[PDB]
Amino acid sequence: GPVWRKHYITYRINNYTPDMNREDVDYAIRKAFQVWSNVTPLKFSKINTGMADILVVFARGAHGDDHAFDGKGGILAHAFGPGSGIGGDAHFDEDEFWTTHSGGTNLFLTAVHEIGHSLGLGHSSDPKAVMFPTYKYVDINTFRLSADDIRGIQSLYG
Ligand SMILES: O=C(CN(CCO)S(=O)(=O)c1ccc(-c2ccccc2)cc1)NO
Ligand SMILES: [Ca+2]
Ligand SMILES: [Ca+2]
Ligand SMILES: [Ca+2]
Ligand SMILES: [Zn+2]
Ligand SMILES: [Zn+2]
Repeated sequence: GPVWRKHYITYRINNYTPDMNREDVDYAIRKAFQVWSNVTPLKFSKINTGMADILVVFARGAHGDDHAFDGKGGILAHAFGPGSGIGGDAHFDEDEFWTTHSGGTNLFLTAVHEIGHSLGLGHSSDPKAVMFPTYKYVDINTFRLSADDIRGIQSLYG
């Protein structure tokens, strides 16, 4: 399916979850993009105004696309594959409790998975892969993509 056909990609944080400090939201999303630019030719930059390639949004329940959220638990987030408009956007369910650590749902780890979809990756059947479609906390300070994530992204870029 689709990929970004350019190397400089922008993101914008539309709004901030009250679950976290603002600077911690910024850092979690920045670190999550860095996971992917570590293993591709892509470069990611945060913009504070205008149209981004990837718009990062916190929202709950029905929020203007055809992918309504479901309250606490269940669906944690979703993202759209590369393309114009909503393409690339990553939406995080505000009914979850986002954190920097092992409590609640860790924003960084979730954003790594969603940004994988924003770049064109699907799900992996390997439980070790960040693209495996079940959230599990792992220590974020030593986090690494699996071999499967690496082969997957490198099949699309680089
Ligand atoms: O894949 C999904 C939707 N979800 C899976 C079932 O449809 S989910 O439950 O919201 C979800 C979202 C993220 C993760 C995830 C988060 C961090 C690391 C690994 C997986 C797993 C499930 N969105 O990307
Ligand atoms: Ca939910
Ligand atoms: Ca977009
Ligand atoms: Ca919340
Ligand atoms: Zn959505
Ligand atoms: Zn997913």
